[PDB]
Amino acid sequence: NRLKEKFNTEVTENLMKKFNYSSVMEVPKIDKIVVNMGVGDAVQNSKVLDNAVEELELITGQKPLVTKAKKSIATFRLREGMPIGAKVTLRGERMYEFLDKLISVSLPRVRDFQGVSKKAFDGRGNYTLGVKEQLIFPEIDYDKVSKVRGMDIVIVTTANTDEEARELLANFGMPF
Amino acid sequence: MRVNVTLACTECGDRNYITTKNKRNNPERIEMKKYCPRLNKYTLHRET
Amino acid sequence: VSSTKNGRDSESKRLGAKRADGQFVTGGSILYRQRGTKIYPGENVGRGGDDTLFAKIDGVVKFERKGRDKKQVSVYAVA
Amino acid sequence: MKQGIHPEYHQVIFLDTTTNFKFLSGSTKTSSEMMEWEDGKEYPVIRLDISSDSHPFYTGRQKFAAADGRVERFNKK
Amino acid sequence: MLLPKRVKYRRQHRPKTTGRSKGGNYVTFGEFGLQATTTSWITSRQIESARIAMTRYMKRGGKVWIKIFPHTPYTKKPLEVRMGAGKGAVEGWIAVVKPGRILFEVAGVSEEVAREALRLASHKLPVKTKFVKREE
Amino acid sequence: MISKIDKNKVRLKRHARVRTNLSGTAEKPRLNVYRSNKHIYAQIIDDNKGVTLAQASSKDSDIATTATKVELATKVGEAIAKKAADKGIKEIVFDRGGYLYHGRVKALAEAARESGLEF
RNA sequence: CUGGUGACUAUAGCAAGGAGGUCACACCUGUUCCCAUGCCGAACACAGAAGUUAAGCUCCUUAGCGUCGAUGGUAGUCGAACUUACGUUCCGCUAGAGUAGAACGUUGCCAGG
RNA sequence: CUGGGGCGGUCGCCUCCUAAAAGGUAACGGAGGCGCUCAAAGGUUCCCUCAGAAUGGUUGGAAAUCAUUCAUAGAGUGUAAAGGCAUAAGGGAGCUUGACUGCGAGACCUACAAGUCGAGCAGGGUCGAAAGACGGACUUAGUGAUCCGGUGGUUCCGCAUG
RNA sequence: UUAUUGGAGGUAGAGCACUGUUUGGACGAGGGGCCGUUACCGAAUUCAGACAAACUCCGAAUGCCAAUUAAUU
Ligand SMILES: [Mg+2]
Ligand SMILES: [Mg+2]
Ligand SMILES: [Mg+2]
Ligand SMILES: [Mg+2]
Ligand SMILES: [Mg+2]
Ligand SMILES: [Mg+2]
Ligand SMILES: [Mg+2]
Ligand SMILES: [Mg+2]
Ligand SMILES: [Mg+2]
Repeated sequence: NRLKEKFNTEVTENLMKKFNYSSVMEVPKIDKIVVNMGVGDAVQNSKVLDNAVEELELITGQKPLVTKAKKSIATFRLREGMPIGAKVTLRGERMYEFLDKLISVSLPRVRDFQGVSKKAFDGRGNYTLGVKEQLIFPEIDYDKVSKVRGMDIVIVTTANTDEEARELLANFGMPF
Repeated sequence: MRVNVTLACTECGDRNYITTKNKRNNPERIEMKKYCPRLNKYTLHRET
Repeated sequence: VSSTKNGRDSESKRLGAKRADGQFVTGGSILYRQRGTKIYPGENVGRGGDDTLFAKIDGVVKFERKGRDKKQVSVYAVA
Repeated sequence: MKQGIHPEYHQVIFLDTTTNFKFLSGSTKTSSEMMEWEDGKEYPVIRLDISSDSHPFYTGRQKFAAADGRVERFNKK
Repeated sequence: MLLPKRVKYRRQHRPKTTGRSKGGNYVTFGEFGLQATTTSWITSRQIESARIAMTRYMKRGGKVWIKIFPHTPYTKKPLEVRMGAGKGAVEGWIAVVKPGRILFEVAGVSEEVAREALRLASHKLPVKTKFVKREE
Repeated sequence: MISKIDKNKVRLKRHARVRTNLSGTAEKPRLNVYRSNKHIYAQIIDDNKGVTLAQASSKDSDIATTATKVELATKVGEAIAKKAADKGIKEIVFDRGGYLYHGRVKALAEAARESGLEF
């Protein structure tokens, strides 16, 4: 829990001094991390979805929830209820471990890495990072990766503003 | 459901109930607990 | 040459109130025939499988407001 | 968490070999190699070619080529 | 030729024509207006004739508003048929006009020009009319 | 920015749904339970009159002590059962208050049963 | 006054601004135990009391929204007389819309202060 | 049947409008459905809340899956319409077979034959800690008299008697 | 039969809150011909004005069902 200790000690004080919070309860914290992989080609081959689920489980450490089509779409040849995605929700120590791992071990493995988008904030203190290659993450061996596919990592924070979310993520160590 | 079904008590043999089933969804002889008036108790009935 | 594809209707179902507010009714008397709950069952009134409202006791029918938009019918025993 | 559904999870020390920098965190890589840590317990180690303290973008410095690498052999030529 | 782009029901009971104008009884867009004083159906063709007459007289100087719209389809049977055997096919589109409704409004011209334009229009319509100004 | 739900409000919606079907009479009053992060309260209510007949809380000085919340719920159930018996009440309907029948609520209910309230 | 639990067509609501924290209500600390997550102790459940009024919650202000809402007049209309006129007259009933205005709740029982 | 007859169309059942604010009410008036479906899409317990939009996010585009906010019903309710349903009648899960047997005060509808609703009692059950709910399905179509014949059951009869 | 009191119900009228129909404006999330700026803005929002047997935020007169009800019959 090195990242959690950093947040408790240094990030809390830095952010509180910067934003002049009358109480400690106003200090933003990362509520959760949702790792989602949308597999639309599962319509044509469910084995692709199975491999995606296995890879996501390896990356995250817990079994993913399979997400199914909310509605039927003719153009995509998608029927309501067909599993077309996977999602994992990380909270607490697992979330912090994944966050530090993503910042340190995983992100630099991007070819020609030049930082992550600083504008990828929903407008209310939540940050979405679009990774384009599962091979980034250390737990995956490229030999067993039948196909390369990306992920969406949604860091949901208690910060009310993009400015505070940016400060929190930067103090954690997010490149930009 | 698309065919009529007679359920007979599997203890006394009385054909106590009629019902319906879809033959493609349930091709087997369906079974369920039903009240048997002759025995004054619930017994397993099944499609004849 | 000329014909209409219309000319159909189902038998009318005689819905609506069957007993008046303030009227004495015996138990089981149907008070209101309806689709859905246009009127809700109140005290000592039941709602049959086809939404019919019927009295459960002998007594006086009373149609009453139910909140802002809805209404109900109740039956009260006479002193 | 539920029992018997999640993959095996345990502590591991990711070791950036370029700077010989060690960081403790959870994962499921389960390397055979074991190393000691400042806490009395020992956890397995995951070798890492490039890390936050070694990547040029993070560090602000040019990265250092590793031994037995393409650059090393080219310079030996 | 005005008519609704679509309607839910093409075959409709003909509208009531007794009573007075429910609404649209005041000049609200222009300065001058043509007010119906008797009751009639008003057809899309009559509207188009009247609009052309008044606009041509105004010579594009001013602005015209059509305040009525022919929402209502009316049907007619094919020639030489007996009664019965269903309702006929849509023949045209009409607006019901009752005393007080403003049929057209005009602005951007002198009162005299407006009067002559609306006179020429009124002779195309199946109702009696009167020239009206914005009220105050 | 993610909102936090109000547990009492969610609870109250559930309780209203329970109370559409569950109501207390003079002969069979309603045993209502309210639960906080620390305490548990029990009332006996006649809904025809809208009057309470008996009350007992883990916050009361008579029951208040150092014990687990489940033990305190047991004590509150025993106390409310005793007071109801004193007032002459045996038959009641248990209003779980919109809380799951489990844990502290369940312990309170079982304590009342053992103390002699007939549900 | 605070809480619990009821009754009442939002006159009760929304929004905005402000105030509060032996006790209480919360957020909160954890996952050993009962219990739980189509993954997640987020939730449910349980154990607990280091921290905080930031939020919830409660209270206070108001009329921007929502709600309520006359009187007067008008539409419509039962009945009658006249009429055939896309009608008239007389009597009773009498909207909708809008105007004035009301309103930031009123209350029963129980336990604490 | 028929705005003469023929030809064409129609013939039973359900929903709406016409229908004149109870109910009923015609035309070869205006619009649509039915001749099923479901072993759960039934019962019960517990839990849950939509459609859409905006803003971020990879393959992903206007719409696939993820996240926050707004969003009171514009979603969903097997199937037409209408009336209902967000205290859910909608959605999820566990356990289940009440989609029971004998009935039935009273009531609706009604020329008849039929059709509809029904508390409650008894028996034996399912779910629920319990109160209690359950005699199919949010409601209203999804059907056909008698005669005759087939099959199963039967402390009924059996042409002198068995 | 009338008087009084209670109740069911959605018509006349009215209205546009929903479903549709519809006239003039305002404004424009955004991209295109355009360099930023003189089409479409087809979106969304908004002002004012209209239409409906199968629209309804509203809603009469009447008629209807009743009352341990009074007068006349
Ligand atoms: Mg009908
Ligand atoms: Mg039924
Ligand atoms: Mg008014
Ligand atoms: Mg003829
Ligand atoms: Mg009538
Ligand atoms: Mg009627
Ligand atoms: Mg259903
Ligand atoms: Mg013999
Ligand atoms: Mg009208």
